[PDB]
Amino acid sequence: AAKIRRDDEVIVLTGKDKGKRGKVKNVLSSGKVIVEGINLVKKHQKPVPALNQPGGIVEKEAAIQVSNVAIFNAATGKADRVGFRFEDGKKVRFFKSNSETIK
Amino acid sequence: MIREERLLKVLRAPHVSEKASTAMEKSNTIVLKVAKDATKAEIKAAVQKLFEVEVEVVNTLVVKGKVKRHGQRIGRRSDWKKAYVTLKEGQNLD
Amino acid sequence: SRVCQVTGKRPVTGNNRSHALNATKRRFLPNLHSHRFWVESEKRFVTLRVSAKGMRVIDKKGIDTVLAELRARGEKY
Amino acid sequence: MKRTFQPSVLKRNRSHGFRARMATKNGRQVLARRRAKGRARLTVSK
Amino acid sequence: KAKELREKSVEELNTELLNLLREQFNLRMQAASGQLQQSHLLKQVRRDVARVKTLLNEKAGA
RNA sequence: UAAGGUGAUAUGAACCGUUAUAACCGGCGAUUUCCGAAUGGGGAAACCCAGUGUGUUUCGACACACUAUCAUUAACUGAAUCCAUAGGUUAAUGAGGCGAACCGGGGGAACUGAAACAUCUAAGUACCCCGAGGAAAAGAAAUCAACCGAGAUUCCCCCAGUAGCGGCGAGCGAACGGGGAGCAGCCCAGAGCCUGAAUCAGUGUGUGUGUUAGUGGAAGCGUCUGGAAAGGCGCGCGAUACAGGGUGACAGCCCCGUACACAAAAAUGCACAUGCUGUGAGCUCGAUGAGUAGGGCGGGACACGUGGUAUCCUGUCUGAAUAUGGGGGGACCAUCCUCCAAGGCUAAAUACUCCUGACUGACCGAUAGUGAACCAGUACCGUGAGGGAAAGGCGAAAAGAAC
RNA sequence: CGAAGGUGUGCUGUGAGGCAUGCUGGAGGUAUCAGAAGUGCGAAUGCUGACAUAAGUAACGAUAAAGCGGGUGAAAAGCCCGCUCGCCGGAAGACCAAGGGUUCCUGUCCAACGUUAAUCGGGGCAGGGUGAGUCGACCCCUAAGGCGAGGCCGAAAGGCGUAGUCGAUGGGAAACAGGUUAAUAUUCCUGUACUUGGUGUUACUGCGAAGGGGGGACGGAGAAGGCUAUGUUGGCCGGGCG
RNA sequence: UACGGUGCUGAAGCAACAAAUGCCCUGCUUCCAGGAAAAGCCUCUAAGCAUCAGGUAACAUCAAAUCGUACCCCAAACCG
Ligand SMILES: [Mg+2]
Ligand SMILES: [Mg+2]
Ligand SMILES: [Mg+2]
Ligand SMILES: [Mg+2]
Ligand SMILES: [Mg+2]
Ligand SMILES: [Mg+2]
Ligand SMILES: [Mg+2]
Ligand SMILES: [Mg+2]
Ligand SMILES: [Mg+2]
Ligand SMILES: [Mg+2]
Ligand SMILES: [Mg+2]
Ligand SMILES: [Mg+2]
Ligand SMILES: [Mg+2]
Ligand SMILES: [Mg+2]
Ligand SMILES: [Mg+2]
Ligand SMILES: [Mg+2]
Ligand SMILES: [Mg+2]
Ligand SMILES: [Mg+2]
Ligand SMILES: [Mg+2]
Ligand SMILES: [Mg+2]
Ligand SMILES: [Mg+2]
Ligand SMILES: [Mg+2]
Ligand SMILES: [Mg+2]
Ligand SMILES: [Mg+2]
Ligand SMILES: [Mg+2]
Ligand SMILES: [Mg+2]
Ligand SMILES: [Mg+2]
Ligand SMILES: [Mg+2]
Ligand SMILES: [Mg+2]
Ligand SMILES: [Mg+2]
Ligand SMILES: [Mg+2]
Ligand SMILES: [Mg+2]
Ligand SMILES: [Mg+2]
Ligand SMILES: [Mg+2]
Ligand SMILES: [Mg+2]
Ligand SMILES: [Mg+2]
Ligand SMILES: [Mg+2]
Ligand SMILES: [Mg+2]
Ligand SMILES: [Mg+2]
Ligand SMILES: [Mg+2]
Ligand SMILES: [Mg+2]
Ligand SMILES: [Mg+2]
Ligand SMILES: [Mg+2]
Ligand SMILES: [Mg+2]
Ligand SMILES: [Mg+2]
Ligand SMILES: [Mg+2]
Ligand SMILES: [Mg+2]
Ligand SMILES: [Mg+2]
Ligand SMILES: [Mg+2]
Ligand SMILES: [Mg+2]
Ligand SMILES: [Mg+2]
Ligand SMILES: [Mg+2]
Ligand SMILES: [Mg+2]
Ligand SMILES: [Mg+2]
Ligand SMILES: [Mg+2]
Ligand SMILES: [Mg+2]
Ligand SMILES: [Mg+2]
Ligand SMILES: [Mg+2]
Ligand SMILES: [Mg+2]
Ligand SMILES: [Mg+2]
Ligand SMILES: [Mg+2]
Ligand SMILES: [Mg+2]
Ligand SMILES: [Mg+2]
Ligand SMILES: [Mg+2]
Ligand SMILES: [Mg+2]
Ligand SMILES: [Mg+2]
Repeated sequence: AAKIRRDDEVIVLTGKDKGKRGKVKNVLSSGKVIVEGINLVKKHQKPVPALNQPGGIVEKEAAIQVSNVAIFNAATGKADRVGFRFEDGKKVRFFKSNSETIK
Repeated sequence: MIREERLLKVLRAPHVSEKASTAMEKSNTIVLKVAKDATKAEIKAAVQKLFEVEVEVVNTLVVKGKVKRHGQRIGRRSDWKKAYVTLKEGQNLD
Repeated sequence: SRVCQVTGKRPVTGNNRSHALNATKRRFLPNLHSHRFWVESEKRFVTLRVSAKGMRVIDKKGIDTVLAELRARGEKY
Repeated sequence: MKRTFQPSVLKRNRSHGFRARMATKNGRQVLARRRAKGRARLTVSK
Repeated sequence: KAKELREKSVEELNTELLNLLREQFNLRMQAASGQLQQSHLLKQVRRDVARVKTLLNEKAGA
């Protein structure tokens, strides 16, 4: 009964990237998602001789709260909250605006 | 006759060591880590079947586990059993 | 154990009271005696550690009545 | 000087060990107190 | 494999159980050295021995 | 139930899964080493050593089952000793051990108070011991009352700090009666007559109601400040949902929930219903609990310390009547009233919380609150019983500082 | 657009106090009028924590003793190697039991630990190491003693004890020499033995116990005699001619 | 020659004397204070067994498990 899932396209509601969009890359068990290309941090990656990493300032994506994102409704061009209904005996997601089934 | 199911659970691992390399080339003796409740007859029956090699004698000893400290928490490794298995002459094993 | 087998008497506890009413705890032992009772039906003697009150009971009820009670109580004799 | 603790494992286990506690009634009450307190080492016995 | 092994006899499960345990031995000596580089096979065989041992107690004595 | 998983420190590795046996949750199962009542014998717990039987053997040996003690019953056996009995051997069933408090019983202090102290008090308290149940205990008048009557037991409020008890000191302290909670009565001491008739127990089934996973669950944007908006200022919207929590600062409308609406393949509680098994129901005529009541002596219990002391219990010695009879009505007697001991059973109101769920607090906020917010009954101390700590907070996010 | 708290300043009240504000702090605080208190600390040889003081003072644990060269190293009085010196030698050497439990060996590290430094260590970290038919235990046997079916006794708990069953510190089969590992050896290897059980043939034929007997099986002191361990000297062999 | 070592080769290997608190000796002598137990081991028969079982004798074969074994141990490792 998770509203935001893996291949979903979301928009960001709060934080330093209020308004940007992206695809969720993975959702974490702690109630966080990593959305592709948004919450960028610059990690000072320490070199390891074994494992062959040269070590640099790697810029990568940090997790963000699921509460901070909503599924982008590409029809209206906005964010919509997600409801659940049963269609053909199968639980599907739909947008709370305009009642259209999320696919 | 030792049952065939138990003989697969007797042997744990070969033990690599400087002493193990010496005993293999001089006295022609392999060094095995065995199960703790395994006796000498169970090891001799297992090596003669699972490795297909002729065992002359098996000497065993129990290795007491060391006491280590991970961080600041004390801990103790497991007691394990060690077997010097002397193969008969001409026999060879990897 | 100081227990009459017939009547079930038992050492109870009380007080020695002095003239100045000083109370020290004492015991009241029952007047137990081991006695061989002739059972006429079974034609043998049965020893019972019995008080003198219980010997008055055996003289009144009869040894057959009392040994019925001791088996119904579940007591060896 | 000769101090008051002269150890002997045989005498340690016959006097304070597990089966010496379980033998008598009061020793069984000792193990019930240590379980109620929640001791890691319930007796002397290794 | 609970559906597949259930459609076997007592002697076939006993044959299969003896073939799993040889594989468990052969993985363990391989993992004793640094040769085994698929660590999940130790868990898969160990789970599959448990499925065979489960069905033997069902078909026999139950 | 699911798109994500392979518990935590704790990354990584190798993998699994994405429409359904990946994982996860619940029900019933399976496995369940060794020690421990430990139960085959032993033992310095987690070890040592067997016996018997049925199986396997590549004859080297393996695997499995059983074997404690006691009680009861049954079978068989069986002395001195003829029968017999004791004893013996099997078999079956049961018990054993643990656990916080509450309960009943067997034992039972002292410090203390008395401004000392011995009677007394503390107090049938602490403690020890035994036994039991979800409650136990008590319980269906040989009870009160006062010439009117009440109608088993237990509990609460009164009566009343009264009447009394007491080195008449310190203290101890009712009952009758009244108001409530709760209410229920029965059976054997025995025969018949009618025969399965009441009720209860056990075991099924069926139905309802729970419990043990779950499902749906409303409605917000703009702008300003700011690292970040849930804040400010606008403008809306939901509400049988403004309980609560989380989200980068304070969110009804972002998230999780909440109100409300539902949901169980399987197991199970409780109700009913009913089947079966066992149990007797009703009527009549009887019968009506003896080493007992009472007494002497010594103690104990009753608020009642032997006092003028009734009543209750019994260690000891005695010892009735027995319904035309007996017990009680606070020495005792008479009259009158009331009741029927020496056989039993019984729900409710009552007591408690190791434990589970939900919620609450003019309760605490890390020297507090549990000893313990943290790998705490740990470290440590002690031969041992036993004693017993200290120690919370980077940030919104490790972006935990490449070079 | 900066709460509590912290730290200043200014002002104000008769006092306990109050108000405003700078800085720090970075998220709570709370008028008024009522209500309730774990409501105010300098003392209790108070309790807990932190920090002073004496004071960079006493001391640095046997008066068996050191000196130098070389090495390693960031650094050497202390480590390693070498040559001298000194000390023990019925121990300050060697082997165990008891007890401890990895302190053993090797690599690596020097923060803490070591009464100084430390490259060193019984310190940290990682790896390695304990091999048995004969050693020891287990086991067979019992002592003192413990437990103890029944039993006897006791308010309960329990006490004592028979048959039994435990319990060594004593009784009971057998392995030595040489070699070897960084670390084990009567355990490994080489050589040469030994003991007790199984089964199996062959010859032989009174076997049989929970019973009977023998043996095991026993003190103190003293006296010699015979030896050996071991030592000294000679011989012998090898080296030496200062 | 990793200066630690490792490999190879190898003479003589006798006698006398002294000599224990060790061994014969669990002896011997002597004294009074009068000096464990049980099994292994040896032997005797009881019921039993009757040409079978068992007994010892030789030979062959098999078995001898399990646990301990490092290190200090008059000490820097044990009790202080
Ligand atoms: Mg060998
Ligand atoms: Mg060994
Ligand atoms: Mg008194
Ligand atoms: Mg992980
Ligand atoms: Mg046992
Ligand atoms: Mg036992
Ligand atoms: Mg035994
Ligand atoms: Mg007193
Ligand atoms: Mg007083
Ligand atoms: Mg009751
Ligand atoms: Mg009337
Ligand atoms: Mg839901
Ligand atoms: Mg919702
Ligand atoms: Mg949010
Ligand atoms: Mg903030
Ligand atoms: Mg009667
Ligand atoms: Mg009557
Ligand atoms: Mg009376
Ligand atoms: Mg009377
Ligand atoms: Mg009287
Ligand atoms: Mg009297
Ligand atoms: Mg009387
Ligand atoms: Mg009655
Ligand atoms: Mg605290
Ligand atoms: Mg604090
Ligand atoms: Mg504390
Ligand atoms: Mg200790
Ligand atoms: Mg500021
Ligand atoms: Mg506050
Ligand atoms: Mg301030
Ligand atoms: Mg401030
Ligand atoms: Mg807050
Ligand atoms: Mg205060
Ligand atoms: Mg202060
Ligand atoms: Mg003061
Ligand atoms: Mg003070
Ligand atoms: Mg000081
Ligand atoms: Mg100073
Ligand atoms: Mg000075
Ligand atoms: Mg000075
Ligand atoms: Mg000085
Ligand atoms: Mg000095
Ligand atoms: Mg130098
Ligand atoms: Mg020096
Ligand atoms: Mg030197
Ligand atoms: Mg260490
Ligand atoms: Mg060392
Ligand atoms: Mg080192
Ligand atoms: Mg330094
Ligand atoms: Mg230092
Ligand atoms: Mg070290
Ligand atoms: Mg030996
Ligand atoms: Mg004895
Ligand atoms: Mg007994
Ligand atoms: Mg005894
Ligand atoms: Mg014995
Ligand atoms: Mg010994
Ligand atoms: Mg011995
Ligand atoms: Mg050594
Ligand atoms: Mg004899
Ligand atoms: Mg002598
Ligand atoms: Mg000589
Ligand atoms: Mg010269
Ligand atoms: Mg050694
Ligand atoms: Mg020494
Ligand atoms: Mg010393």
